Amino acid sequence: SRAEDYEVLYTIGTGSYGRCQKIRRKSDGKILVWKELDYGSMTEAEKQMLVSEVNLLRELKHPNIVRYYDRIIDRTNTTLYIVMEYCEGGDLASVITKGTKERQYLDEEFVLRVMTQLTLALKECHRRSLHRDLKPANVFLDGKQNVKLGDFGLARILTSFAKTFVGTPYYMSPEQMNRMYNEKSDIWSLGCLLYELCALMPPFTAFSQKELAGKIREGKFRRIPYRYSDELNEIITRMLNLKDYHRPSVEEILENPLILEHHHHHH
Ligand SMILES: Nc1ncnc2c1ncn2[C@@H]1O[C@H](COP(=O)(O)OP(=O)(O)O)[C@@H](O)[C@H]1O
Ligand SMILES: [Mg+2]
Repeated sequence: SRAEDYEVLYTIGTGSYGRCQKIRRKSDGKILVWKELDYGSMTEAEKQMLVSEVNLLRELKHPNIVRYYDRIIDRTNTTLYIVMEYCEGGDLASVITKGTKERQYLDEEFVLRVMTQLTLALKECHRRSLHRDLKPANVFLDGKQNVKLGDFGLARILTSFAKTFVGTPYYMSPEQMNRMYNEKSDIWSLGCLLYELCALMPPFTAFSQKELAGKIREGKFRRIPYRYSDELNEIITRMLNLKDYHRPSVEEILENPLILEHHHHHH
């Protein structure tokens, strides 16, 4: 819990609220990341919210959720560093982009790993209920074929106008579009992600929000590519049902004959 306990190796990327940097823990040489948060402009009330939210982050321990390790205050630069597990495989948005550029669809086995492991991450989120975001850019891969749901973003729970505005809400469920808790809405979002992993495009595309909402409400989309099994297409399609009560529960997903031990985590 001191900055001097770690050495920054390099900046992985700049997020909406600060840099994510690869770091090395001096005690044992463990490779981790930290995320920078500038709290200099925050009120006491906002900082109190931040404290409560960091503590909730610390409570989520699951093989399929990016692990929280530490928090560091650099009072001199009013910077809070949140230390977390490093995921060497990077994010799924990059995986999708790679598939598109290299003109190569992803293995069904990979899609099954994501479905299995993210469903389990969601199961844990539901048990604890908690902001979560299933977009590909927030799902990560380690070096052992494990899939981890990334942190929501402390500042994000708290720039937030910029991308809440500009961005297109590809994964928003029909019911959340009418009015924002519903665990079946997470299943819809999972369906969108899995669909995009298969098709390399989301199930509903549009250039405007109005157009997108129209498509979402109609609930129609192309079949995922034919290289993917009818069984996989079936389950993704069920997750994209207009009726929340027709979408499979976490339990129903995991009972699917597609899902086997090897699709789960192995550390
Ligand atoms: N645990 C992690 N392991 C490896 N890379 C990460 C991790 N978390 C975020 N990244 C990467 O760091 C960069 C910044 O992302 P992030 O810090 O999550 O901010 P934002 O949510 O605003 O995009 C992105 O390239 C992202 O893929
Ligand atoms: Mg993030």
